Amino acid sequence: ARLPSFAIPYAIDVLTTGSYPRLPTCIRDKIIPPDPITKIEKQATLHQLNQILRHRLVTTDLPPQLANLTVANGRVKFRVEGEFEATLTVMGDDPDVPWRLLKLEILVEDKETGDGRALVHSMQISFIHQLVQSRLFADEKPLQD
Amino acid sequence: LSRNEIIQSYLSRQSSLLSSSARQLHVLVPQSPPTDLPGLTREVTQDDLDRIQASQWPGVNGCQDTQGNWYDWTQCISLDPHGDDGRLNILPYVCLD
Amino acid sequence: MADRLTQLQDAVNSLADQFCNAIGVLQQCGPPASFANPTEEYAQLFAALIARTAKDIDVLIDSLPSEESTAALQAASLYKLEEENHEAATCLEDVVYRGDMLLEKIQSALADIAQSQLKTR
Amino acid sequence: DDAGNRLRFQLELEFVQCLANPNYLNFLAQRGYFKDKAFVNYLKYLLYWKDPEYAKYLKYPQCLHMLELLQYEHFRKELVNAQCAKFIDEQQILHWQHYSRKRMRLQQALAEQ
Amino acid sequence: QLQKQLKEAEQILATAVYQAKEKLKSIEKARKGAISSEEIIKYAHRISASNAVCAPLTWVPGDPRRPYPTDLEMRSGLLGQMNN
Amino acid sequence: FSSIFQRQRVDALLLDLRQKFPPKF
Amino acid sequence: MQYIKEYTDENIQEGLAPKPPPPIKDSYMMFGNQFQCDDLIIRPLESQGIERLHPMQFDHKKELRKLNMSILINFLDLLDILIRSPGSIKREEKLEDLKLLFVHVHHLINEYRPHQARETLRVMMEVQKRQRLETAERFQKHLERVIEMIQNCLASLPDDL
Amino acid sequence: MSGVRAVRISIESACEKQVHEVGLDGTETYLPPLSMSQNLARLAQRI
Repeated sequence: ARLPSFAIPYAIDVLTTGSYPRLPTCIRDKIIPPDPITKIEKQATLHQLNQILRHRLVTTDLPPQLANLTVANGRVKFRVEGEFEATLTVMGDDPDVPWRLLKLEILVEDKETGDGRALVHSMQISFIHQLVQSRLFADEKPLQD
Repeated sequence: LSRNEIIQSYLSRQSSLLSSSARQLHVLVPQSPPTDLPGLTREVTQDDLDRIQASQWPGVNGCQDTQGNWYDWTQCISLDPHGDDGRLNILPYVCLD
Repeated sequence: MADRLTQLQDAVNSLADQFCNAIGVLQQCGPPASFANPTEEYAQLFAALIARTAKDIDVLIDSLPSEESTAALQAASLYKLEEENHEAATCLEDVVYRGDMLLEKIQSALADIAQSQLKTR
Repeated sequence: DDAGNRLRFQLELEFVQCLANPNYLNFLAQRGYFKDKAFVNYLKYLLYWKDPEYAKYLKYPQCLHMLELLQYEHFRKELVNAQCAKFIDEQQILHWQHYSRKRMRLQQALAEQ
Repeated sequence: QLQKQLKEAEQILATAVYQAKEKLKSIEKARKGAISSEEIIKYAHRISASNAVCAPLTWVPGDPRRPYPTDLEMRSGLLGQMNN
Repeated sequence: FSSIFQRQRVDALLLDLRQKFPPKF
Repeated sequence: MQYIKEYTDENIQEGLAPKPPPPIKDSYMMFGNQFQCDDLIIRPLESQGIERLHPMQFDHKKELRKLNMSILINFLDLLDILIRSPGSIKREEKLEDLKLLFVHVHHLINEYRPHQARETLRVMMEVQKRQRLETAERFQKHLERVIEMIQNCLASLPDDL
Repeated sequence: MSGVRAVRISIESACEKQVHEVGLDGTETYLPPLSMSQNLARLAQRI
């Protein structure tokens, strides 16, 4: 005979925005991988990463020799014009995250000694990628090393 | 149904008393001949809405009490209608979220 | 759940249950006759419980709302609250807009300082 | 067509509130109608229940959350395992006793002080 | 000494505008959906007359009622009967 | 249901890089 | 249990050949097993099915206290039945009688349930309004602090110059 | 009821505590603490 209480917040979650946040998210988290990152949020996070990268570069003793830097899209683009291209990027906060070595490239080229092919195979470039990533994880003044 | 025994009867006692429960009761409220839509029929005004928002209205915005303490709808009222140690605990009327 | 109303419903059902339990105990068990003491204790306890439940139901009834606050008083207050919620929304939007402009200005200034300091090198 | 629209309406609303069931979901997974893509076009079509004038009728609410969860398609390759369907059932029922546990906590917190 | 103090002011204002834009996002979602009050009350009655979204107060495991449709409502509906 | 055969010299240079700059975990 | 197969057969197509959603029904449906016709009252009245003891004065709290006391006094009169004449006809009436009383004690407090529902919306709105203003004030204080912070740092910089 | 006037409320849904996993025998684990810069770390990792 008695009529139980009307449970309005569930109905507010129905009729305003037609879904149900109220269920344990362990269903969706355990079964389904998370949603892929869209646009907008990408541009905002890249802009914040550009600002954090500027402020992290002005503190560290950057190599002042020929490394002209462009914060272009969260990637500092350390490029000496003669020989070498580096792209660096921090992951988290400003103080304590190390650097990631997103793309390393060697600009030195002669199309005759290297027999019409690249001077250095991607195997060796990836090896130097691991070595410089390790010496970044040594956490000295990193850019000089 | 067939048999009730000391221990089972005492189980019935503690379960019924834990479901259910110097005066410290609510202040009595009389009958109300002015009601707003049917009884007094106030044309929509403004004093009533300001009273329902800001002031203390003991039939509408809360439950008042002896010893003075005011309780609005989202709070739980602790009282003692008997002369015992057992306290009645009226749960909140609204339970926001 | 967890309302005064569900408490009052459970109190009324506990009253009906104490009625059926009181008769079923005090008729099933008794001292025979003469033309026991545990049964007398049971009767006293049952009477006390029924009285306490009645008092609690009365207190909860006193506690709920009156026959003032008719539905139109709720509805007009709801209308006024919708209007004031709109005004509070626009006010919050204005303060957020001023803060956003100030933040973009100080952000661009700090970026220019960083550009100059890196260009001096 | 009044009677056709009426039967389509009532049949579709019993289907989505039936689709709230994890056990009927495990039945549909094991009997394998999920791999048919007519069914995935149907489940894309059924998202008109999210409108307020159509969600006005859904007596069993959860169906809509699981309905979103069905559109993922990595989900429908899953749920053939009965262990994960039992897990979804345990989570639904353990969420369902929520306000009851809130009542127990509130009454004991009032009882101690 | 200009830079560090400008940075800490930037960070404090950034967290402030972030929490404010969170509340503004929630307000803007609430702006999208606006329903008459009696429709909310009626729908709350249909959702919780029988215990569909919130459990009955005295429930022990093995009780037949469930927050999903149930086997009997499925086998007795139009879906189970009228096609079979 | 390649390697251009000038990689011997590059590899010796890699070993000299390993020695002149060691990895650091 | 079954799956509507005719409409799912309809859905596999291209162009504009798929079907539209059905229109909204404003009359008797047959969901589940009950009818659930629309435009129903939330509290269906007591005059549809059982007697009604109480007039239209209906001041809920007084009649609830009256029904409490009537339940207790009819229990005492049922005890008088069991003392005096257990074979009477009246006990059947009495075992019906307080049943009707119990029905009314539920039927009045179910009439508090729409009101409670409406009232929780009201307090939610009030809390909603208050929280908005609190965040506004919180943010404005932060804004003020940031402004004066910038100011004093600007007040530092010509003192370096 | 009895033709009570309806007014257009627009209520913010309270999304403060989201239950992640409901434990057996009670004890829900409310996982999100709703941080700020860790959101940046999440979205920077996910890019």
